[PDB]
Amino acid sequence: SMEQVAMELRLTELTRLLRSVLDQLQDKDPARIFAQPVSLKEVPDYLDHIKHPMDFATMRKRLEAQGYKNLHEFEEDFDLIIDNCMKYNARDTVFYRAAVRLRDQGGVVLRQARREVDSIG
Repeated sequence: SMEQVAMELRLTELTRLLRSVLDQLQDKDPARIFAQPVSLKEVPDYLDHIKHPMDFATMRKRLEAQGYKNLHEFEEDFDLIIDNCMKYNARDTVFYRAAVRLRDQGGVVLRQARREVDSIG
């Protein structure tokens, strides 16, 4: 139908906006602490601690499958990256500290993305 196509065009354009959002958020992690999944070879007990692992590569796979239906779903995954790190790692660690900086700096980017999504429908 013509409606299913129009909807698909909306999803494509959302995917295009979320791709730029993801690139901006990831620049706020220059150390690449959050780039890839925590290795279960190197942290074999991780899943005993963290029930819903997340990272930027896993978000990118979902994004390219147009697996994000709205910005809320995308923010949920970003928030998991931060919140998982801040639980697993102690406050006095480079990992925790990197999450805090990503959270603070990403908030700016996400604040305007929410407006661009409401604005452009």
